[PDB]
Amino acid sequence: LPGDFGPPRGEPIHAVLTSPPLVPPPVNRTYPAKVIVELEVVEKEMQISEGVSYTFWTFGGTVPGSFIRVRQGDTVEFHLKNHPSSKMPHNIDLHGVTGPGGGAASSFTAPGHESQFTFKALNEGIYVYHCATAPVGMHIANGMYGLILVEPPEGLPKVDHEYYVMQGDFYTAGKYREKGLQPFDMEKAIDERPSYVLFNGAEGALTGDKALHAKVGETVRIFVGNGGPNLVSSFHVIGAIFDQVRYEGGTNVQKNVQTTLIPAGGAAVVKFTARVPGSYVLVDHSIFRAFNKGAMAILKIDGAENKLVYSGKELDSVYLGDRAAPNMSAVTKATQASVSGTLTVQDQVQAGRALFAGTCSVCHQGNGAGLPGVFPPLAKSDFLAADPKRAMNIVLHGLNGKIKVNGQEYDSVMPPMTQLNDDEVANILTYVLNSWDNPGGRVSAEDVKKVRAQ
Amino acid sequence: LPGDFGPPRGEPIHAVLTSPPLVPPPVNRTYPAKVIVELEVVEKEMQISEGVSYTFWTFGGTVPGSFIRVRQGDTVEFHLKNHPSSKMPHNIDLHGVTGPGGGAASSFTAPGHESQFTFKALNEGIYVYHCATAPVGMHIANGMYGLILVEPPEGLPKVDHEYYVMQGDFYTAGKYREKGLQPFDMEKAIDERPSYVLFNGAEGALTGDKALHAKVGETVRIFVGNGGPNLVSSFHVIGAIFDQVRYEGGTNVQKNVQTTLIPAGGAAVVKFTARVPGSYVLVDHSIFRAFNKGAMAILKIDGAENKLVYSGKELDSVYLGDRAAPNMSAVTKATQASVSGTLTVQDQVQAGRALFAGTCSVCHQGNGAGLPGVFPPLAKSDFLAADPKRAMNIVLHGLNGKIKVNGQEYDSVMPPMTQLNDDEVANILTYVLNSWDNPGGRVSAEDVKKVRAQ
Amino acid sequence: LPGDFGPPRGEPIHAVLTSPPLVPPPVNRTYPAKVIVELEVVEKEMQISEGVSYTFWTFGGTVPGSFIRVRQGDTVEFHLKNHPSSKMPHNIDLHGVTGPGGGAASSFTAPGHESQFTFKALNEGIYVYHCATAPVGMHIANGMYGLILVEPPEGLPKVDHEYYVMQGDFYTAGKYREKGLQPFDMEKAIDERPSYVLFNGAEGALTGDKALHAKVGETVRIFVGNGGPNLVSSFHVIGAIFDQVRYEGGTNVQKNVQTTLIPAGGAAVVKFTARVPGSYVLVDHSIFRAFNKGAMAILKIDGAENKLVYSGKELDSVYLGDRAAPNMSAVTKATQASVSGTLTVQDQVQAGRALFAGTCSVCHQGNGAGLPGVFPPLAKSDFLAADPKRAMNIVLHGLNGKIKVNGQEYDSVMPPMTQLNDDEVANILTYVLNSWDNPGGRVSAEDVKKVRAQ
Ligand code: HEC
Ligand code: HEC
Ligand code: HEC
Ligand SMILES: [Cu+2]
Ligand SMILES: [Cu+2]
Ligand SMILES: [Cu+2]
Ligand SMILES: [Cu+2]
Ligand SMILES: [Cu+2]
Ligand SMILES: [Cu+2]
Repeated sequence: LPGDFGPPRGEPIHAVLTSPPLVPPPVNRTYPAKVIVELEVVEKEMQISEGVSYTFWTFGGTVPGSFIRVRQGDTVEFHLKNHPSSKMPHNIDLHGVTGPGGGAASSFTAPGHESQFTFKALNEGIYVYHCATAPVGMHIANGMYGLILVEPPEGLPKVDHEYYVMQGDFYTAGKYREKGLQPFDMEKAIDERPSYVLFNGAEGALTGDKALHAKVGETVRIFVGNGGPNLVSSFHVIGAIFDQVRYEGGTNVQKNVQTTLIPAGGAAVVKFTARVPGSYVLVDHSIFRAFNKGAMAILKIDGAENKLVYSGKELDSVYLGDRAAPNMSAVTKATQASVSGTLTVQDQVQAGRALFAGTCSVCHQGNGAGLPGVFPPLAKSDFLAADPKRAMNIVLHGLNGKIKVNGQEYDSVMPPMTQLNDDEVANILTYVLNSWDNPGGRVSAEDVKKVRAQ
Repeated sequence: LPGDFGPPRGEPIHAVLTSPPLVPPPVNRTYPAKVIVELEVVEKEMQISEGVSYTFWTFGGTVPGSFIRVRQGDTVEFHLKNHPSSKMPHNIDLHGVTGPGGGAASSFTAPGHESQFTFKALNEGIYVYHCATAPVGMHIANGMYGLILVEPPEGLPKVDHEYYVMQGDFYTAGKYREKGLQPFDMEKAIDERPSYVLFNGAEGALTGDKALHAKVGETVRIFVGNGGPNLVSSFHVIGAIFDQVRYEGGTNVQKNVQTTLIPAGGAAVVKFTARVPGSYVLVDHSIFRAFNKGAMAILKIDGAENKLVYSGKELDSVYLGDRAAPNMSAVTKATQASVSGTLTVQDQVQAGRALFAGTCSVCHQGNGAGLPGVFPPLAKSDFLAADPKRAMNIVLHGLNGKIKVNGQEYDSVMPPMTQLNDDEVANILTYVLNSWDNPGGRVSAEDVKKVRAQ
Repeated sequence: LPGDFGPPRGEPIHAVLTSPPLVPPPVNRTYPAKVIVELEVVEKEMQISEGVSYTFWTFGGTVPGSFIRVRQGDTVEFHLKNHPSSKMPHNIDLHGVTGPGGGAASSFTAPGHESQFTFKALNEGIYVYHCATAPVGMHIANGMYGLILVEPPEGLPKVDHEYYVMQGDFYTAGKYREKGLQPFDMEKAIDERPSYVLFNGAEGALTGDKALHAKVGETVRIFVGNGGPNLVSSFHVIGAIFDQVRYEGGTNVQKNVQTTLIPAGGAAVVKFTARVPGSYVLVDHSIFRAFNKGAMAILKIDGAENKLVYSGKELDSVYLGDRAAPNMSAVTKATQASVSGTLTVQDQVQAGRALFAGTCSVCHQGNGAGLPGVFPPLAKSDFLAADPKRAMNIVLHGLNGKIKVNGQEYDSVMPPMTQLNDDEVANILTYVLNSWDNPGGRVSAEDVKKVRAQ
């Protein structure tokens, strides 16, 4: 058999697991060991997007689940616990395990119970693990996946940083960015029609103030999973290249590629060398996932510009949209205040400010000035002030034809923005009305609901 | 040109073709030959799932079609016959053929006719063949695909077993597991929204008593096709690894991977070494295909356990669901009896027993005992007996909130199971009512139809 | 850094860009240069299919955009202009650029404006470029993508021909082949449900009289892009093999494969050696794209047959359908005449002739003779003449059961053809009625609309 390094030696090792996007330290060991892994399933509500809650089923309290790191040749004694608060039974299938179900039939664990099984890690590589409890797709869709690294005996080459990034497709009853506690939607799941496609379990999980970091000159290794359940990632780094891409424990290593296909249930190790500063975007380049469903993550590089290599600027909201900013916490706060019945004008303003970035600013500018004769102003806009209901219709349904704004004719096309939810339209317009010497007041979600229905 | 081994020598060889999942013997030949291939198209109803018929269009009476095995450098005289019973014309495009359409324009064959053409096999590799008759997608969707192996001159390395597995996506007017003769659905096909995703033309074609077999220590080569028409397979082996994966006749060979992407119309040769006993599941790891649409196949390994490698158990219905059992023939029988107007209580009981496995047993247990205070019992259930109509609503629409069953409170969540068809709900509940000291009687498909409509 | 060939030398070079499917000449240079690239965005209506207009957003007036060819180590001074007629702002992200957004944040260009930025081409390879302006998916869906080649310092090996082919998925409000100016459909785009899947921006862009050409014995290199936005191509050549496939600037080169997966946003260089004459079809082998949505392109090889390699015939309409013929200009003309209110019987006849090929001829024959007792005749058909409205119903809804046509019984199945648009049914039936001694007259689109509604 592969991994024939003899019986376990030394002392038993209690594995230290990490939460995304961090990775345990290299094992730094020259002998096979008995490694005890303890992982606890927790079912819990978390925010999948601002003001959007979802009941996740997790390994270790996170999506993806805790990262496990062992050495090829190790004997792993795997303990799965199911927290007493759980409603469902759970189990585990670790890719890389040699044995039926990857552990599944010996890890069935009812709420409040524990199971264990032992396996030898014969297979070096990066591997997905996931729940294997019928209906398996529901469990995976609810977040039950993570990565296990089985190191080669000599260890991986040293790098400056190691990170943990895992894609998933998610299925809510409601549409993208519809607020509230969103149930799992089996119909969308069977159809492979996700409402969100995310890295690390949430919109913005790895953007803004949650970005990954490194410095010019440093090397970064990313362990990249695709939990699925259903999608295949056209995994890509914007503005950079991967030095190496290696799938699972494969012998083949691809070098110097920017775009690489990760199967559902697959995993890869990628390596990046930081060359010039700025934000490097990890995406699924099936582009509507990246830019319409949440599938964007950032590696932000600090250091000196090199004008011989790249003369240009850091990213902003034209490309990154509303994820250029550190966070969109104002949206969470406004949503909470709506639930509580305490939504103020300022709550709406600050939420709308966050959402305006990209969504409106690309054309109207971050200061609402537009560009005279090309994009009309929202700042001190006579046309806006004249008819706030018309403005709700414009956002929902677009606008074309000749108009006059602040004394100048425009004859262009504003696309419809019907995918915005009622609260989003309301908040954005309340922001605009309360900025730039506009007349104030507010637009409510109910106001927008009525226009959308007419 | 490649394959430049000179003119055909020896005697003409009449190729012996095999039906899935078997493969012809290695050619075991050191000279190029003239090989005569005879393949007959047959249109016929077969069961795509238990009690679900479909009009397949086949090469050689099977889906996938008969396997063809030749040597690089051979001259192949290909004869296509179209059975007199056919309604459609058919033809063939063999990947690996050097010439327009892979043979298509010289193989147009009306019902009751024969065509022939000759090609040299310049290209070693495993290759899909398929029908090439407008509308091509309809013909492929109806089952018209198979594999041709063109061996390298020296032959492939010897292995203990060779098998033939081919994925396809299928488009029925009815939903998954809706009984009856199901028409092809062009709308679903254009949308790439299959109702079934299968290996070898049927649910359960390679599970249970139809599993592939080998023994601990043996090597298994699988010729894996993806007929499509539309899907790309995240092809994966649960609980094992592929020693090698080689696509078509490519020079590159990947080694030691578990998950590998097979294009629509693609084919690969994979190699597996049996290490420990049990069931190894071939899936499309776009998971709802594998676990909700039929895309699972089994390689069952017999031999001694090795507790140093894997301490755990063989798979059961928690992972494999209703495909853990040898077969689900009771469902076929009950469906037939419904058609005939002779459906008995026992017919329903036995069908429901088959369907209960996984679908209900994961939580309620195979003996209906549940787990006290966590999953309520179906065995001798006062709550079930009290209101059989309520039980139909529970299966369709789920249940949550505090309930009392057999003297104990439960406060959990049973997900809706609305994807079950009326007959399935009826049969499952009739099974439950006639087991475990429950009160007997029956639930009909019409009963369930009425609840579903209310 | 890679590409460390020193400062730019010689004279600044103004890059000569080419329109698809042509490629600039090899750079044929041994020193790094400063290369000035000028690319202008143009928004314009073009025909996506005959009689189907679409507002494309283009780099250089074409879909895909102009091809850019530079050498690894070059300093590229990139100038993006946005034509004054544009309504939207645009920018660019070039894969292969080392820097945030691949250029995006330094190329924001309002209508009537110009931007520039400079980058060093560190990375050899073939790379997609595309617009990076929110909503990015809308911009890409409207055609804003192309290829840039960064040659290795020594140049690529010489070949006889180089071509430029780029796949895209498109989202119209109307169905496939519905005539008129078709808006972009955001809902279909988010759902990844394209109405068209095309090479080079239009149905038939690379078929018939627009095919790519080479001769027996010649080598052809194709730079193959996948602009997406969303689909992954099962990219395949019918009746041939790729000598080599190399993705982006990857070190790995696959040899001797026929089917290869191109990620959304990916690109590859493929090499083909012409062996025998005829038409070789480039497809996305997710087959309904190729045969139902437009994803077919042709490389036509001229030269001597070699019966030792392939005895058979060139492709015709059985496989290629209505794209076997040089063009379908009659459809464009009939559509225009409908708009103008001048549609004649002959306009309809000639359009219907074009559409009949494949769609009807596969069974009824190009001369309408059918095959006695198997496919009934359309030529001098008593059954057709007897009831033209019945014939509209047959096309839309199919026909089965015993019928008598010209004295002979048929008992077969004609599938429904409901995906045909009203004008298409009308034109096809008007063609049939005005051919083969049929009674003449005409069927209108309004006639068909009424039957479809009943
Ligand atoms: C560029 C693609 C745009 C984006 C994104 C948004 N708007 Fe827009 N808007 C745009 C144009 C070209 C026009 C004029 C259309 C015409 O017929 O010529 C408009 C117009 C408006 C208006 C009315 C005029 C005014 O007061 O300036 C409003 C109120 C407006 N737009 C609001 C708005 C908001 C809130 C947006 C984000 C949700 C938004 N626009 C996006 C172009 C573009
Ligand atoms: C775990 C995910 C479950 C599966 C799968 C099925 N059932 Fe279930 N069921 C489950 C729970 C947690 C509960 C109680 C819900 C609550 O409010 O606390 C139930 C309840 C029932 C009942 C009613 C109570 C009883 O008689 O025990 C019935 C009749 C029932 N379940 C039937 C049933 C059948 C037939 C299933 C397969 C089709 C099935 N259940 C699946 C949990 C789970
Ligand atoms: C093979 C798959 C077919 C294609 C493609 C088309 N038709 Fe057809 N057609 C076919 C059959 C087998 C039959 C007879 C059905 C039966 O019940 O036995 C028919 C019949 C017709 C008819 C009526 C009979 C006649 O006049 O010959 C018409 C008018 C007809 N078909 C027209 C038609 C046209 C216009 C098509 C392209 C749009 C077309 N058919 C395609 C088989 C097939
Ligand atoms: Cu689980
Ligand atoms: Cu798995
Ligand atoms: Cu056929
Ligand atoms: Cu094919
Ligand atoms: Cu643009
Ligand atoms: Cu890109």
